[PDB]
Amino acid sequence: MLPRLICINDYEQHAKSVLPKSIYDYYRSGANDEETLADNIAAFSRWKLYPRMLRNVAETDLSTSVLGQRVSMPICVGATAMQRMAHVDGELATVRACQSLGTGMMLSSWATSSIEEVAEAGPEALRWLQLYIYKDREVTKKLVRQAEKMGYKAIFVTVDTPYLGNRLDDVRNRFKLPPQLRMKNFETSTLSFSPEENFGDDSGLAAYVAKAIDPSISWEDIKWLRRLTSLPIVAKGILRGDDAREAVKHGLNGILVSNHGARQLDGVPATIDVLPEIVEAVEGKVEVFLDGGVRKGTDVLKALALGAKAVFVGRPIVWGLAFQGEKGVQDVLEILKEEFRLAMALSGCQNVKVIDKTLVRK
Amino acid sequence: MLPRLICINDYEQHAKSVLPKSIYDYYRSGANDEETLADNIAAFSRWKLYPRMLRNVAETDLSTSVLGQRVSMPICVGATAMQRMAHVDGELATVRACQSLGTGMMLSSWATSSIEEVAEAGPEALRWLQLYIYKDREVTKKLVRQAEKMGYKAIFVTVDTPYLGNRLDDVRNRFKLPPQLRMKNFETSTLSFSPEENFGDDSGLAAYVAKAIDPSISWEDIKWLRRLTSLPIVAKGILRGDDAREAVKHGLNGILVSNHGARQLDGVPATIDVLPEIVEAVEGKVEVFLDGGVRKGTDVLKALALGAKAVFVGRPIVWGLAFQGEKGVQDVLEILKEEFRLAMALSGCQNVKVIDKTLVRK
Amino acid sequence: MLPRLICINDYEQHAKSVLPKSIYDYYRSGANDEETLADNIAAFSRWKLYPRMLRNVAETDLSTSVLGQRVSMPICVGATAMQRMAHVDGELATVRACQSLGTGMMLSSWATSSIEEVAEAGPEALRWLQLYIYKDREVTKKLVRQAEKMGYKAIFVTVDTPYLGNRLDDVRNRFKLPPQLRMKNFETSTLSFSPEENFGDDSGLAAYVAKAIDPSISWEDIKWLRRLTSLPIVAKGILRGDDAREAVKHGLNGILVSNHGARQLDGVPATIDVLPEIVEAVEGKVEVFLDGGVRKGTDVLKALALGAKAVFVGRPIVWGLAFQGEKGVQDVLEILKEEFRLAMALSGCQNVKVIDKTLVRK
Amino acid sequence: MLPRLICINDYEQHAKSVLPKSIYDYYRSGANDEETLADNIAAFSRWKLYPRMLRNVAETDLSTSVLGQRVSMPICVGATAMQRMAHVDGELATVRACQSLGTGMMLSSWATSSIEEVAEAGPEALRWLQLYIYKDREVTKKLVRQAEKMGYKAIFVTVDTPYLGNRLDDVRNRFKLPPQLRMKNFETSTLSFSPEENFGDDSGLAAYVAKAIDPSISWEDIKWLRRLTSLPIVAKGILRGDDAREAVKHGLNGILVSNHGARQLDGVPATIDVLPEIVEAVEGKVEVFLDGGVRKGTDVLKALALGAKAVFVGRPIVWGLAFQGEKGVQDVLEILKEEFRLAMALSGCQNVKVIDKTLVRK
Ligand SMILES: Cc1cc2nc3c(=O)[nH]c(=O)nc-3n(C[C@H](O)[C@H](O)[C@H](O)COP(=O)(O)O)c2cc1C
Ligand SMILES: Cc1cc2nc3c(=O)[nH]c(=O)nc-3n(C[C@H](O)[C@H](O)[C@H](O)COP(=O)(O)O)c2cc1C
Ligand SMILES: Cc1cc2nc3c(=O)[nH]c(=O)nc-3n(C[C@H](O)[C@H](O)[C@H](O)COP(=O)(O)O)c2cc1C
Ligand SMILES: Cc1cc2nc3c(=O)[nH]c(=O)nc-3n(C[C@H](O)[C@H](O)[C@H](O)COP(=O)(O)O)c2cc1C
Repeated sequence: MLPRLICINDYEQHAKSVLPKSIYDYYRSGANDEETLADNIAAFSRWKLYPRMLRNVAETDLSTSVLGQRVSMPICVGATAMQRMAHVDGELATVRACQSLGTGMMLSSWATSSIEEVAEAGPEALRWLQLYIYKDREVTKKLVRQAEKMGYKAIFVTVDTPYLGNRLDDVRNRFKLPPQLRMKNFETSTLSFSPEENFGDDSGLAAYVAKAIDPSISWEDIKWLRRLTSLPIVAKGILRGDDAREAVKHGLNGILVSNHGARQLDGVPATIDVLPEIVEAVEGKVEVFLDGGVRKGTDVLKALALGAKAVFVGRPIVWGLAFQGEKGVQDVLEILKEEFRLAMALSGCQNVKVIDKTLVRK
Repeated sequence: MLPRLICINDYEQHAKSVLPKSIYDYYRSGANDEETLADNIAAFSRWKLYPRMLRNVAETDLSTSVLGQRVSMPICVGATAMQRMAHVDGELATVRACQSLGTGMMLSSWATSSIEEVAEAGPEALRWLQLYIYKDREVTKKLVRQAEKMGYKAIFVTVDTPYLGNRLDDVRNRFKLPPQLRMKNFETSTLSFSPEENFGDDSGLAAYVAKAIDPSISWEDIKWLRRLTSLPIVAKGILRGDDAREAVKHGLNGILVSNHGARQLDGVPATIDVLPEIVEAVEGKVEVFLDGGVRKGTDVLKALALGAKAVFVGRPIVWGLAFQGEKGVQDVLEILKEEFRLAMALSGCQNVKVIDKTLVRK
Repeated sequence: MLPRLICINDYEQHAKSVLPKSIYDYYRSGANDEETLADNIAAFSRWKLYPRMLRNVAETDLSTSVLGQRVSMPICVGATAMQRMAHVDGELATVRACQSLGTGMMLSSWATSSIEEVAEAGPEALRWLQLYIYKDREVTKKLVRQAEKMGYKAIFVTVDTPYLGNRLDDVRNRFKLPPQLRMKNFETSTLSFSPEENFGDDSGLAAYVAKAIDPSISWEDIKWLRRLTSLPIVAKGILRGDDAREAVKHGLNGILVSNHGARQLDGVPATIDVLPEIVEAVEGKVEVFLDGGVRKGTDVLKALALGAKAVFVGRPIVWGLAFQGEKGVQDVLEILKEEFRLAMALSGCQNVKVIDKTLVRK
Repeated sequence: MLPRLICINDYEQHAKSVLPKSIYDYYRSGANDEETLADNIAAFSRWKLYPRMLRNVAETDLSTSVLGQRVSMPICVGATAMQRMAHVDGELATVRACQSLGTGMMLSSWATSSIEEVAEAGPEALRWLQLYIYKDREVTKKLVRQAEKMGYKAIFVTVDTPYLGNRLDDVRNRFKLPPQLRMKNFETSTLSFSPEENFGDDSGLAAYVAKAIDPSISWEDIKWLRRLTSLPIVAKGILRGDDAREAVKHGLNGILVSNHGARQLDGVPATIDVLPEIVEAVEGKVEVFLDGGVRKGTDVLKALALGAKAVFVGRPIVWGLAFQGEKGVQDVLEILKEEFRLAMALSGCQNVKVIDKTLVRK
């Protein structure tokens, strides 16, 4: 009769009921037959928890740090493009909620709000820029320079998207932005993903990527980026230990173990399953983060037990927006925070420093 | 047309048909997505039986002992709170059925009948008290002293509930006691869980626990309890071998391998799967019991084969109450007894002493 | 519109459509939650075939022998009680079909036709008696002596039924014989399972067994039987290697690896899964047979690859009867024969002697 | 409203909607309970991809070679009988599409178009003949000689069909050719599979095979074929390493790891699962190919990672025909090509030579 939403799945169900089909499908979809999409969630269930009893959990402290900046909890907002499709306030709502929670927001290069607009809305929020390497390196450099100028604290360079994955619903729906919206970090019709522009007869976004994003990028482009900015840089989308070691060798400052929300290559493993290999490979030299399939407090606990410093959430944030903008994002983050606090307490962990590998077994 | 209930699942189906939704949901629920709830049952199915033929099973003897007290069968009633929601006679019905069967009843601290009332109803019944450590240690001590005075033979201290688990239906339903009922071991409105008292806008019971139950408890509180009473004490809710060894070191007299009916931390293993680790860890120094998912005679057989002295049943007892009070509990216990007798006979076991590890393989 | 039944599953579907519910349920059921019933079939699917190509399979020879008697195929009829419930001609139809096919029939002690009647109907058929050890050993001896006199060639002594398993539908349905039928090997109202006799308020057959069948039997009773008859004796219902070795030590002549069609102890392994252990344990000293879940030619092939001499089929035969008596049983046996011939041919096997362990992998 | 078919599964769904039931069922079916049919697809999903990032995939080159002949992609058309049932133009449509794509077509001996007709329609297409060994070796020789004369570049001799598998729908439907069609490589009523000819009361095709195809063939017949033609010969239908080694010893030039689209012996492994054993067994001495269950670009990638030179597709081609003849086949091949290109790019592979075993893990 009146929404009573008490877990992240409830927010998704609500979002499906209120969003236009093409928009819900864009946000929900994975690549191809969505094998990895299912596995990102199923894999968490296979990792079992071995809680310690009688540890004194009256005072739980969820605080930690990400690349040297304190956060209230090891749960941060990951980059999700074009948030104004979910709610009129989009990324401005999201950053305000992050400011309230004391956690960080990773801003998409494909945001429907500019780097500057987001900084103005959340001046005291911890903010990072997710970067795509455009064919036009002057565009790419401008994004980085604006992030520096506007008080962003890291670059998350996405390394798994030389081309866009094939999301079948987006092809069926001929996905494009609603008429009033643009990718607001760009000036030209092409780069702003104008829905009045020719992006072919399939997914508009796949065509956008083919036109705008450089499929040639290599470790040499990582060298270029490392020279361009002194900001911390995290490689986002690494799934192999050898690639993780290469990122460390290139002077990067973190790895975000990610399969892009299962939206790129289908049939890759779940992120929680590859996380241990990556943690082992980097030998403590950089922080390792995870995204993909985080929906519950126990997911966060499992990721930290396997050596992630923090996790990022994608889709849950857009479901929060779809419910009630800033307040909805606040709600989703508070649910995750409280579920994580309870999971910590019930497993005997007073703080994030005592979350150890003995807590989990596959 | 007329109930013909011949197995425990039939009693649950009947209970669902007659109980108010909020009450059925409270009794049925597990925590969060109920992964462990499903696994407590599924795990029993993965343990396969290797029966011996031609052993002479004309005389089966199901009798055993629990902490030195003889019982008619290795199947005992576990603590389930607030039984008068299922049937007007609640815990008084349950204890009378246990008296008839010759098995033991573990009484919840959160019973809708007092320690004294239950003793008066079942004077010759084997009875134990399940204890929660209240913030108020005077309350806690009074519970123990009353159990001693009223002829209870052990304390089962619950160690997995510093806070209540998150049972989604109880949040949705805003679970609370029916207006005529109270937790009858307590005098004050707060501690008696009065449904006229302010227990917030979510699960009333979760708020009750946050107000009443001490999240700080540690092994030091176990030391306090061990000094307080000379009764046998069993640690209820242990899932790790290291914790089991610590319980032995603290002078406790048993371990009840339990995930709290899958109602606390979701994603812990099934109790039948962790039982072998715990049996190995305690090296025969104390009795080890199991609860969680026992529905059939073969479940009992599997638990004993893996080294449990006895098992406890939770939900089946409340379904018995929902059917027909004392008679219904009697029925459920008799079904379990007869199923266990048949399973013993068909596997070549004349008595519980010959139920060996070679009977099972995972 | 008109039955077109081309595989064993089709015969079952037809049987369900024409038989009274209580009769279909009696024949179909397994014990308790029917975990083993499902597994008897599922386990065959997990054993994969590794066919050899280009072996010359123009001439396939399915013939073999069972306990020294030639059969046309390694597929024989297992004991299924009370066949006249499925078709007026019951066991007489079955034995005539076996005579036509050139395979053997194992006659139930609980047949609705006498040992003599079956011999008269199928004088040239290979016939064996399945024996239950009655409390009354004079009854038991009479069965054996009649089998000897009437040209039966072996005794299959059932060793897994000290009591009947708990088949839930039979309890719900209060299973008993139709009014015109009896267990025709017995004279008295009790032993003939008269439906006019008091067999309690649950399954009539469970009560019959409790009254008639001896739960005390042991290896000493096997010694008695071995002394009583010089006929070959097969132990039916062995699931453990140690028991198989004991059967060999007692001078028995075969083992039928059987979980009684999953009708006795639920949660035992599938017969195809325990067959290798039993074959290994007996070291070629006696023939090993399998029943349980055989529905297709590839099931037969898998069993022989893992070292069974022959398989027995239970339920498929009664579905044949339900369709069209003798002709229906003939049809089912011919389908199994042809499926087995094709499976042999496609796997490169010209005869049963070349069916080797390399053909299968789990 | 109007077909929008964007993946191979969409083409199948369309085909089911437009084809007569008997024709769709013939094309779709596997043998018996279709366990292998399901597994051919499911097995691909169990092999997980481990993509390399930042490799420079701006220029992807899909080209390779098959038995010394260049192809545009490692995706070729496998033999599927009687294609004119799907579309009036049948095999002529298929060969024209292959010519356009720059890939090869394997022509069925049971084609509804002659060897010569197909050569005339696709003179510049890479074409191979799939050969069945007929009882009549003069027929068999004529097929080979015509393939030689008409510019076919290899013989794929099918070695897994001494008899036809039992496809239940074909039995139910009494499958036969539509009245206007014939197997056009043959002159006589029997060998042309005339639907006016007596092929029994079950599957017409099973009876055709029993009459026409030689179940006696052995390695001696492979010796005969190797002497008959200097064309490259591939053994099609090998599932064992020992058989693969024998094919190499007989001077054959390739192995097509195939379970005949799961249409012959049911319960054999998926082809992707046996491929590694076969690749290892032949020690690089001949090319190894795969068919069975290829539906997506990632399937192609997985097969090449495990050492296949190329894959063949069966059913997808007939669904293309059912949609729109030549254009439909073109569409299906272009979808597979583009999916494969994207999978290569997202996994860091610029060309087929760098697709390595480290890309996959089961
Ligand atoms: C709707 C949507 C949009 C996304 N947009 C971007 C993006 O612009 N840049 C990027 O690097 N990753 C993007 N991602 C990937 C996310 O940063 C993140 O890896 C993913 O959402 C994590 O999985 P989850 O949705 O299961 O939490 C997107 C994911 C989704 C679901
Ligand atoms: C409705 C319900 C109420 C319970 N109340 C208590 C309680 O008051 N104290 C306690 O220590 N455990 C309690 N438990 C946990 C049980 O003692 C026991 O661990 C659990 O019921 C065993 O699993 P089963 O229900 O599958 O048999 C409760 C469980 C249920 C289902
Ligand atoms: C309806 C039915 C009746 C049976 N009756 C007997 C019996 O009288 N004696 C016996 O030893 N086994 C009996 N069995 C067990 C069978 O001999 C055999 O072990 C079983 O049917 C094999 O499994 P299947 O039905 O999957 O082929 C019976 C099984 C069924 C299904
Ligand atoms: C409808 C159909 C007809 C076929 N006809 C032949 C044939 O005539 N000769 C042959 O060697 N294989 C034949 N096959 C097997 C295919 O060559 C190939 O092994 C199989 O289709 C591959 O699996 P897929 O359909 O999953 O791609 C046929 C398969 C199908 C589905």
